[PDB]
Amino acid sequence: HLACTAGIFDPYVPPEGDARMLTQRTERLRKNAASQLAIRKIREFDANFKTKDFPEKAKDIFIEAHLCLNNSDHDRLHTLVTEHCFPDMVWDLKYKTVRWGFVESLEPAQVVHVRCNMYGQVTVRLHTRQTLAIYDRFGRLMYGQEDVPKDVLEYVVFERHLMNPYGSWRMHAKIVPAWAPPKQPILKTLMIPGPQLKPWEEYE
Amino acid sequence: SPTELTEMRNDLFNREKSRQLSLTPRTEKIEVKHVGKTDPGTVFVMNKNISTPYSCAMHLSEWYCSKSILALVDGQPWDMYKPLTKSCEIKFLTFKDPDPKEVNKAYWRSCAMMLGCVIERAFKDDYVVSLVRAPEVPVIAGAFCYDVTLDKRLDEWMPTKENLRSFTKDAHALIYRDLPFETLDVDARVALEIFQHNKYKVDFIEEKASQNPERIVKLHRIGDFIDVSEGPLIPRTSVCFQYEVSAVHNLNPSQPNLIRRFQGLSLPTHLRAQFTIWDKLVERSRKMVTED
Amino acid sequence: ISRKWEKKNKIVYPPQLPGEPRRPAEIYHCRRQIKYSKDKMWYLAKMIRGMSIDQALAQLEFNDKKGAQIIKEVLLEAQDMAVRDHNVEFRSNLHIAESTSGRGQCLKRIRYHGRGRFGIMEKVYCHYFVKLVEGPPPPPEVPKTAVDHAKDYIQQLRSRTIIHTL
Amino acid sequence: AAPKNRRTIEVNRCRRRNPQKLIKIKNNIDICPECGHLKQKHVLCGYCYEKVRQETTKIRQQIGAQEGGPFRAPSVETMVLYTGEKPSEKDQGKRIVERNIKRPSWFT
Amino acid sequence: ISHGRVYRRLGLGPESRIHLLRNLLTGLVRHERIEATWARADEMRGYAEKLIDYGKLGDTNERAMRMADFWLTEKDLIPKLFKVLAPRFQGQNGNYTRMLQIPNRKEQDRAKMAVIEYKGNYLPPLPLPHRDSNLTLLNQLLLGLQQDL
Ligand SMILES: [Zn+2]
Repeated sequence: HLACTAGIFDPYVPPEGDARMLTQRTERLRKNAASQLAIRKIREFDANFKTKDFPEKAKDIFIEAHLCLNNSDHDRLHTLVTEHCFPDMVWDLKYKTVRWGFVESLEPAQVVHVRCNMYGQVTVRLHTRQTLAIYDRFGRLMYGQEDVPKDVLEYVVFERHLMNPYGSWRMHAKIVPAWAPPKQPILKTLMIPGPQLKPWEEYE
Repeated sequence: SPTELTEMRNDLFNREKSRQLSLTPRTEKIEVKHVGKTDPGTVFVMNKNISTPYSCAMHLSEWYCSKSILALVDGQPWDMYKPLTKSCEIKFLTFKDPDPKEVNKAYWRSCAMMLGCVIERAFKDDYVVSLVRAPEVPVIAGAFCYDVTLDKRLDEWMPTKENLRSFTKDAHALIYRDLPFETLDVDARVALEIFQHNKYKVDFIEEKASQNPERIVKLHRIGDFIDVSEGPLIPRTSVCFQYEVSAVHNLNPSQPNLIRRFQGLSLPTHLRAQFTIWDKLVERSRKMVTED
Repeated sequence: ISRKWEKKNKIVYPPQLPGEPRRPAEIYHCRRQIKYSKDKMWYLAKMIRGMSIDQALAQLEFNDKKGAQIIKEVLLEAQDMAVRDHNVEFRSNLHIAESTSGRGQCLKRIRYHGRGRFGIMEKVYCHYFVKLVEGPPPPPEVPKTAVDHAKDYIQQLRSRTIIHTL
Repeated sequence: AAPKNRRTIEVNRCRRRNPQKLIKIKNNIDICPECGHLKQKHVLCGYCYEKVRQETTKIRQQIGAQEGGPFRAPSVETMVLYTGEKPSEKDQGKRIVERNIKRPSWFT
Repeated sequence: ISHGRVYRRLGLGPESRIHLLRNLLTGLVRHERIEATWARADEMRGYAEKLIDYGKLGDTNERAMRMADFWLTEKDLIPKLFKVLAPRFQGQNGNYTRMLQIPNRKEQDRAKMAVIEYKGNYLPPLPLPHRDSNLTLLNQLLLGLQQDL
């Protein structure tokens, strides 16, 4: 049984300078031709789905999901996110302790584009400052700063199974814009191994 | 008192270190590819201005750390402990290289600097001793030479055989203490202040500043002792295994001050010598060495 | 059968506080089933105790015993996971904190003889335990000098208390 | 004659842990400059010797095919030539072995 | 009790030692490079050197022909000794054979291994040890002493 589908039905293309930017909201109205028919499909099963008010509900799930990581609330996190999202979030955090906090959001969240036997997928735009610090099994710090805020802009996709009566909005994936800055480097150092050769072979 | 000079000299060395550290914010990753003959092509991502060649040797194996005395960064000789600066190609130099002439000079310079440290602390604080310079002589000469100027009160004093043995004991204690060689590149203006009292050191600092376009000069510190260096020095004092103060020769035209050139020989742990061979080398190292 | 050595690798320490030194890494590795005598293997374990990772590996490469080859293989596996999973930066910065061998489940058979006699045949198996601590081997102990011995003897005499007296 | 009593582990432990019975460390370990691998001071390198021994078999395999029969050892001197190398006048009157590979750097 | 002994005890008897040495000598001549146990290789090194002298003596020598036939089971080698090995070593006065230590066999017996080869052969050069260069610091110090002397 699958309650989510990997990938995005229609990939929204973020425009450079959107962070600087009413305005963008009108662009959705201009682009409602592509998305409003999709919005109707979510509305048909729900009828309370509005692009203006959806981000608040989605934002709570996104923030809550990250909070579960601090407490390792795997059971809670499963409900918050779809099955596709969960493996990425927690697999690499095994035997690690992370302190995550949410600073005030820089800009209000707004729905960006939606494209759904029926899995409604809604793209949301979020810019928020957060704090991250990950430590080793021994407690040694390996990544992030305990009390320094980092401003991150990302687009988050939630997915709900419209057909199922029990279907609910769960985070499915995050769309990363190319203009987004690179992630912070790790504290530890890595080594790129040299070419491996047999005794007969010689270095080149 | 000489102790007062060391205290202030040490502070300026410490403050300069802090300024350079503060100058670099955060850890910047630099891709350094290994161009050394052995294990070529390995690329390490290291922290800029923090990571040193010794860290890379630790990454590979303990053999590299023990056998690596110097590093060739982009074809340039770098100290094993000098923090890296940028992405580059690194190769490790050992005492058994086919052409150790570059390696020999660094050992030659370090031994001369170590000898200078012994002279200043060998005498009692009552006496006044000023170091003039470390003459550069070829290894073929058979001894490394350090020039020092004594006070008029010592014009009639010459070291005896027991006194020479005492100097080796002080030098041997330094080797046993195993003090790593600190390295700082400092501008002439700050260096002149650090060595303002010793007029002879002032001119030597000026010469190095004159050669390079900037005023940056190479300063090396062994614990409290600090001195200028013509080039790269040994990472630690423990490298030397045999050490001897062969003889001291007083320069004839030494009216304003008594300029003495001290002769010594040293051998690294990697290259030990037979007792008979060492005795002959010491005998051959007791002859005045001129600069040609 | 007990496999607590593996569980020692699953221990997770609490997050280190700001006022705490960087915790040295500890790695426990073992091979539970080895067709080798524990007593014979112990000889190898005893010598390598306290030595560096590189020095122990170098000695094993030139060792004639079969167990030594097994020990080197065990050492290499432990080192690989240490960098892969325990965030070890420098491979050379490892030393042998502990090395010991234990008994393993054996097999029992009857040893026939040509003259109607029989014997007890056993297929011996053993376990091998090693703990690796990141960093160079600790400096060796310095034997006490004569002066140190005399000072303690005088100190011991002073420390003496009168027995069975008011 | 059988033991009069069981030998205590403590007595047994001392016997096996006596320095004479313990395994001794070796200080003759050396490095191979050619391969960068370990070797003993009185023992040759093996990583490079692996190339030499295998190359000998390859050269010998070429020799065996050329001879084509047992008891065919030539009465004249033999030489080995690799691709890109042409026989010289001095090579006249000598068995010539042709190797498809180029002249190895180590081999001269 | 091996004081004053000048002969190794190999094979199942003195005749076997000669036959085993004969087999080793025949194999070495055919291939010019053979790997064997150090003890056996050392014993056979002297025999190989003397054989080259017999080849140098000349083909017409009746004793050499008898010696060559006995030691070399394969008769195709007899022309080779007089026409290949002997001409090659004419300039040399000795030291025709080079014997070096090889890492011990990892065959559960840890036998001491050595390689014996004929010098001047066409086989690839063995990895011989190279002495330290005079450019080393210690040698340079000795060079200064030499110049002074
Ligand atoms: Zn090699």
